[PDB]
Order: sequence, then structure tokens, then C-alpha cells
Amino acid sequence: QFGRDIADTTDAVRDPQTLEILDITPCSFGGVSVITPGTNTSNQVAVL
Amino acid sequence: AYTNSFTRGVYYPDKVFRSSVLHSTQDLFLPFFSNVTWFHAIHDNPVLPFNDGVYFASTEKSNIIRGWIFGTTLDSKTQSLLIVNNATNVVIKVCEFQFCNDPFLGVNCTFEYVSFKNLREFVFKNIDGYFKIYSKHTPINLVRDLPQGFSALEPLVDLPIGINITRFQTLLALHAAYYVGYLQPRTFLLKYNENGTITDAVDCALDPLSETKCTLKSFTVEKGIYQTSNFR
Amino acid sequence: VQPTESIVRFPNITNLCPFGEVFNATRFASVYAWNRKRISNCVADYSVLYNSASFSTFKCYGVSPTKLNDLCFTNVYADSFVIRGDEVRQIAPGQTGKIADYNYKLPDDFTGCVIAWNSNNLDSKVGGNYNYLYRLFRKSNLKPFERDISTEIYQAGSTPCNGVEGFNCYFPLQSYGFQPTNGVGYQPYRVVVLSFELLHAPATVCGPKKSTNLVKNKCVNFNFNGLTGTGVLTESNKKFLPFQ
Amino acid sequence: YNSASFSTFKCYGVSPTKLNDLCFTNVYADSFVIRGDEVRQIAPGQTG
Amino acid sequence: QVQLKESGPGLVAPSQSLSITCTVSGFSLTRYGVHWVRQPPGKGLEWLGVIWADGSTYYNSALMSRLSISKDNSKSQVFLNMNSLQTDDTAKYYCARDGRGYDDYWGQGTTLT
Amino acid sequence: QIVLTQSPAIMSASPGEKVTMTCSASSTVSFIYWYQQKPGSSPRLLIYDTSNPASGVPVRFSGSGCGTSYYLTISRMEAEDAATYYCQQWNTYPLTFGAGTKLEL
Ligand SMILES: *[C@@H]1O[C@H](CO)[C@@H](O[C@@H]2O[C@H](CO)[C@@H](O)[C@H](O)[C@H]2NC(C)=O)[C@H](O)[C@H]1NC(C)=O
Ligand SMILES: *[C@@H]1O[C@H](CO)[C@@H](O)[C@H](O)[C@H]1NC(C)=O
Ligand SMILES: *[C@@H]1O[C@H](CO)[C@@H](O)[C@H](O)[C@H]1NC(C)=O
Ligand SMILES: *[C@@H]1O[C@H](CO)[C@@H](O)[C@H](O)[C@H]1NC(C)=O
Ligand SMILES: *[C@@H]1O[C@H](CO)[C@@H](O)[C@H](O)[C@H]1NC(C)=O
Ligand SMILES: *[C@@H]1O[C@H](CO)[C@@H](O)[C@H](O)[C@H]1NC(C)=O
Ligand SMILES: *[C@@H]1O[C@H](CO)[C@@H](O)[C@H](O)[C@H]1NC(C)=O
Ligand SMILES: *[C@@H]1O[C@H](CO)[C@@H](O)[C@H](O)[C@H]1NC(C)=O
Repeated sequence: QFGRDIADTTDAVRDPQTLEILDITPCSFGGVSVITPGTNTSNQVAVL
Repeated sequence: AYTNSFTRGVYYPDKVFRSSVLHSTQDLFLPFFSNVTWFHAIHDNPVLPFNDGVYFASTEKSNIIRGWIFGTTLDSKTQSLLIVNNATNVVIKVCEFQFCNDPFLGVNCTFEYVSFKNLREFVFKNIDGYFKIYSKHTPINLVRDLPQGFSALEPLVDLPIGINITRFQTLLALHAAYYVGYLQPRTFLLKYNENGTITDAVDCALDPLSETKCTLKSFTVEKGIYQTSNFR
Repeated sequence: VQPTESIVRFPNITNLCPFGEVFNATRFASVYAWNRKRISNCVADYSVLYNSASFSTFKCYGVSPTKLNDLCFTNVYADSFVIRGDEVRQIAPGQTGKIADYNYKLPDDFTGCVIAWNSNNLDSKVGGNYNYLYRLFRKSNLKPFERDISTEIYQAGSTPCNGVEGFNCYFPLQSYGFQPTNGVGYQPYRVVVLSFELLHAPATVCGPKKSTNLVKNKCVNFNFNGLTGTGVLTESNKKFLPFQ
Repeated sequence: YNSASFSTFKCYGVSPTKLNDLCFTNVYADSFVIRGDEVRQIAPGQTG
Repeated sequence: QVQLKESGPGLVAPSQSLSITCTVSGFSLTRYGVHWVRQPPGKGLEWLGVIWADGSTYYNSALMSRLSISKDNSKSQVFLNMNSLQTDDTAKYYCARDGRGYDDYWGQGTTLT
Repeated sequence: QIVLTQSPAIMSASPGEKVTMTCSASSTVSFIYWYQQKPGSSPRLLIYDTSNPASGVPVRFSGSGCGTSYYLTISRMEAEDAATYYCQQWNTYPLTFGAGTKLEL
């Protein structure tokens, strides 16, 4: 009925109505970096 | 349409005296460069949502706005705050007053009290039934459009009216450019000067540069690359 | 350097509140459409309550009954109820039951204290005291401290009962009964609740403690509206605004 | 929950507000009569 | 009409016993409650009262020997009997009903001793 | 609870001479019911909690009291003939009936 990962979190579940196994992948995420000159020069910035 | 409203809509989040300090607080603030509805009082008095608290500003020349009314149905079925400003005596009642079909101004109460060039800005919020009033008086000289500048509102009055406020209405005098903003649970850095008055603020969620300033707790950012947040 | 003497000052206002108007008065409200009362500008003088009271329960949250005099409370509200003792245990925060879902939701973040004593000699009635009324069904459960005064006939089926009684159609309101030889857990109780915030706010209701004169430029043990400490008190040029 | 006949509901396992959402693998009903003054005795760490 | 009526009132005898019955119509004894009150000659009234759905009993009395409620629960009548009631009591006996409130109706019967 | 009653003996010269009835009780009582009787024959008719009247009685009545003492006030017309009053308590058993005597002629 349940699967577990190395960290003991839930890996997969069996749907109680239709006996299939679904993997759970956390929703997309990632870092955001800001490249900017000093505010005494300009208010333009770039985003990485 | 958007304008360069800058830092309007900031009020004192609490009653603590501070000076020469940058304080980070989470409260209901007006989003920076957000939309504020522009109303006219010539020859536009809709009912607006209150959400969890509303910031108020108005510019007057003949004292058009003299009293606010808060409630839900405006039909005498519940208690409704009635404020009238006649002579120099403020009178406050919250009885179920019978109002006319179209209220206008000519040119069961539980708490009774009896006593453009100038904008008087106010904050009216209800927390667990408690009606908290903030205000600030300052001179300006601008009639055409939204005033440019910053002004923080101090609290003066606290009226125990006990009405859950979800909508509000204005009063127009028919023979007054008033302003309505809305608060959101944003995090702001408020700068207190040597006299304890906040003169500016940074909205930490306006844009990545504001995020950098908020993360680094300063209004000046040195040249370089900073890691500030995570996309989700 | 050690302090030599204490300096105690409180606002010079004294009048009876009185508490008797809140507690002692008669014929107070039913459980719904309860009432809120506000109290200001009076001496606390709890010692008369300590002596006089015979109340079968006191419980306080964030405060203790010792350390209760010499406190200044910024706002005071009092709420009064008629209740059945199972609800008296229900009135605690965090619980479940008809009361906590339907009537008088009370938040876990609270600083007051709640008092109950048993009124069976007065509230009960031979033949039942029907005037106490309570509400049994609602589509959702309320947030803390708000009332409802309503009637919209409850539908217990897919078809409407068209705003009138009929099949699967009930009036949401029903009457308690309390009698002689009542069930000791069932029988009626009267409950009073007080709510306040204890810090950083000009206050008006202060305890029965006499003030003294203040001496400057000396290490003293001071008490200003409950705030204590040791230090030298000097003049300043800080122009506080009226709410600070 | 709607029945008013119950005098007390003290739970040590799950919170009283979670019973509407949570569900269980098995339920056993242990049914017996005790003396009122012994109600306090049905708890871990108690004796008598 | 909703009615209380008095039936076989006690009549003079040398024997000190007395009997009286009261009869009810337009409501059932299972639906409301009826209360019984007595007056000595030249005095205020004296009371015996009980609240029930049916079959319940309550009493307080200065004397209770031979004394408990007597009832014919077919709706026909309620009955009273005492050995010495003629001398002790009951110049007049009264038959009365109570509800939740403001619905209280009284009947009067006269007992000869 | 035992209850105790006082009454005058009095001769009138007109209506509008105000009239008071009083009862005093041995211990706290919370609820009381208010009753009037005519002499000679004794039907019973009631004035109930909050001193609101039943059907079939004049409008001019008002009642308010204080602990261990109850009062209601009457001003005019037939009550001068018709009023004899009894006071009874309904908070706990036994329901004592009370006693007294009152007259006007
Ligand atoms: C806050 O005030 C609102 C406005 O009346 C209350 O919400 C209303 O509740 C009624 C009762 O179910 C609904 O029929 C209305 O539709 C609601 N109004 C709106 C605009 O949705 C609300 O109950 C109050 N809440 C508190 C905590 O006082
Ligand atoms: C309902 O549960 C049954 C039991 O196995 C299953 O066959 C069926 O797929 C479920 N219904 C749906 C819509 O999945
Ligand atoms: C940025 O401008 C400020 C203006 O006050 C100046 O003092 C500072 O030296 C400047 N820094 C750089 C790196 O140009
Ligand atoms: C703000 O108002 C302008 C008015 O033209 C409108 O176009 C814009 O969509 C509004 N902003 C948002 C976020 O809806
Ligand atoms: C304005 O004048 C009217 C005249 O009767 C008076 O009743 C009212 O109190 C005045 N307004 C205020 C706010 O006092
Ligand atoms: C005032 O409040 C009372 C509750 O004590 C209520 O019965 C009454 O209807 C209210 N009247 C008005 C005009 O609000
Ligand atoms: C602060 O108050 C002092 C008082 O005289 C004044 O001189 C000074 O200009 C004030 N500062 C500001 C920023 O207004
Ligand atoms: C309450 O009021 C009654 C009225 O007579 C009085 O006797 C009693 O002393 C009062 N109790 C308190 C605690 O004030």
C-alpha cells in the first residue's frame, strides 16, 4: 500500500478505487539569482 | 491606469515608539505601485469590499467628507455607525438610524460621545470587533490627480462599535477627490527617522530588486550578485 | 551599586466600577445573542471578590490569581451565559461539541480567565425554564467571537421544504429543560469570561495600591503601571505622540 | 457527535477535530462498567 | 370545550370518611398535568402538587399515613379517600390543571361533611 | 420557604386612593406568580412571569420586585371591589400556597 524513500517520506500510493501505483514527484522548484549594479548608478537589473 | 504612486498606503503597524531603526514587520499594507481607485466628486460613490482592513485618504477644500458608515445591509436591520461633523462637536452613535433613499450632504447605541490644500488620511480597521482609528494631517498642493509623496498615519481614536466590517461607502456632496487603498499581508521594512516618523518603505514582494533590498536589510545594494529566494 | 528605596506611582482616579452590576445582576442572556459590556476608569479592589466569592471554579490563562493585584488592564470585557455543566467543560479552548462548533467559539490564544458557579436554586424551573434557547444545525462552523441571529429552515433531503415545515424539514431551535431533582451534570450553570491585553498600552483600571513621591538621580526600584526595574530616572526631550 | 448524551470526550490518540477526516485500519470497542471514582484510573501511568 | 368537572362529591355522614372525584375532557392525562388543592373553612388553601408525563409521583405532606396518589388512568377520574377527612379537612376541594404557562384552568367542587 | 403577609383595614372615600399588596419570604425566591380572587366564590385566574396579564383582565397592571419582597400597583375602578391577592413560589418543592385576608368596602 505504501512506499518509502531513504528519508522515510512517502514514495508512492495505491489508488483505493483503481489498483494502480502512482509516483509522487514534488512540484517544480529552483533558485533565483539577481545580478545588479549599485543603486547609485542605475535601477536596471538582470535575473538568472 | 497605473501611476508612480511609490510608497503610499503605509501606516503605523503598532503603538511602539521607535527611532533611528529599520523595523521588519508583517501586517496588512498597501501593495506598492498597485491599483488604487480614482473617484470624482463633480457634477461615483460605489460600495467597496473591506477585506481585512482598508487604508483611507482624501483631499478636501470644503469639508465634504464628515462621517463614515460601516455595516452589511444598510437597511435598518442591524446596528450602523453614524458620524456627523457639525460645528466643532464630534458626535458618535451606532443606533439603527433610518437613512434616506439617497444620502447626501448639503453645502441601540453602545457608545455615545459629544464634544486641494489639506489631506486628512485615516485608517479604520476592525480586529475582533474593535474599531481602530489612525490619522495624519499634512499640507499638500495638488488637485488634478493622485498626490505624490509619503505620509504615515498615527492612531488617535479607538471606538468600540463591535461591527464586523466587510464593506464601506463614501458620501458625496451634491449641489472632493477621496482615495481608497487596500491592505495585503505583505512584509515591509519601515525606516524611522530621528523624530520617530517613518518616511519610506520597501515592499519585499514588488520585484527581485525589492527582494534583494529586503533580504540585505538596507536601502542601498552594493555591486555584485545575490541569492535571494526560490521559485516554487 | 544596590538600590535604596522603591518608587510606586499610578493614575489618581478612584471610583467603584462596580463589579456587582456585572456579576450580581439578574436575568442575564441566553446562550446565543449573548451580550458584551465594557468597563473603564475604576479601582480594581479584587480583595472584596476574594472574600465574598463562593464560585466553584476559577481557571486563568497567562495569569495567576497571585500576582493579580498591581496589574493595570487596558481593556475589560465581560460576557454572561446560561449553560449546562457539560458545556461548562466544553467552554474550554480547543474542545469539540455543539458549543464549540455552533455557539461561542473561543480561541486558544487568549489571556483571560473564566468563572463558573451553579445557579440551580434560581435558573431552574418547576415545569422547565424554556426561555433558554440553542441552535442545533448549521452548514459550517463559526470563527471566534461572532453571533448569528437567523432562521432559514433546514433541509434534510434533495427536495426543498419550500420555507415551511414538512418532510425532512426542521426548525433549527429547541429548548433546554431544567427541573427540581435535576441531573447534577445537566443542571444549569452561569459562566462569566473576561478578556484583556496586559502590556504596552495606556490603561485605566489599576489595582488598589497607593502611590509615593519619586526621587530623581538615585538607583530605585520603580513600578509604573506594572513595569518594574532598577535604574536612574532623568529628564528627557523625547516628544511622545498621544498614543505612545 | 450530535448525540448530547455523552458527558465527556477526552482523547489521547487523535485530536477531537481530526476524526471527521482521518480514518483507521481497525477499531476495537472495549466495553465494561467501572465505578465513577475510578474513571480517572483508566489512563497510562495510573494505579489502583 | 376544555373542561374540568367534579363528580361524586362527598356528602354528610357521621362516619369521618369522604370521597371526591374529578373528571377531565378535551385533553389527555398523558399530555398535561393536573394539580390538587384544598381549603379548610375560614382559611387559605393547602396544596399537593406533582409534575409528570405519566406514572410519576411527588409528595410533601405534614402527614403521609395511608396517603399516596390514587388515579384511574383511563381518563375517567382521579380519586381521594381518607378515614377521618370529614372532620380534618375538605370543606371544599378544587381540581386544577397546569401547562407550560398562561394556560391554567381551575374547577371547584363542594364537599358536605 | 415560608412567606408572610400584611394587610390593612381601611375605609375609602373615593377611587384613586392607591393600593399596595406585599409579601415577605423566609429565603431567596427567584420566580413568583400573581393571582387575584373575588370573595364569595373562588375561581382562579392568573398573572404570570414578567407580570404580563392573561386574557380577560384590565390593562392597567404593572409588577416589579426586589428580593424577599414583591410589589405590583393598581390605580382605578373595579379592583377596589375585586382584588384579593395571593403569592406563591415555583422554584423548588414544596410549593407553599401562602395565606392571608384582605377586604375593602
Ligand atoms: C463579517 O461580516 C460578514 C458580512 O455580513 C458576515 O458574513 C455574512 O454572513 C451571512 C450569514 O451566513 C451570509 O449570508 C452573508 O453572505 C455574509 N456576507 C458576505 C458579504 O459574504 C460574517 O459572518 C462576519 N464575520 C464575523 C467573524 O463577524
Ligand atoms: C469503486 O471501488 C471499486 C472497488 O474495487 C472499484 O472497482 C472501482 O474502480 C471504484 N470506482 C471508481 C470510479 O474508480
Ligand atoms: C555611490 O554613490 C554614493 C553617493 O553618496 C557615493 O558616496 C559612493 O562612493 C558611490 N559608490 C560607488 C561604488 O560609486
Ligand atoms: C489596474 O488598472 C488598469 C486600468 O486600466 C487595468 O488595465 C489593470 O488590469 C489593473 N491591474 C490589474 C492587476 O488588474
Ligand atoms: C448640528 O446641529 C443640529 C441642530 O439641531 C444638532 O442637533 C446636532 O447635534 C449638530 N451636530 C453635531 C455633530 O453636534
Ligand atoms: C436592540 O437590541 C435588543 C437586544 O437587547 C433587541 O431585542 C432589539 O431588537 C434591538 N433594537 C434595535 C432597534 O436594534
Ligand atoms: C525633529 O524635531 C525637531 C524639533 O525642533 C526639528 O528641529 C527637526 O527638524 C525635526 N526633524 C524632522 C525630520 O522633521
Ligand atoms: C447582591 O445583591 C443583593 C441585593 O440585596 C445583596 O444583598 C448582596 O450583598 C449582593 N452581593 C454582592 C456580592 O454584592
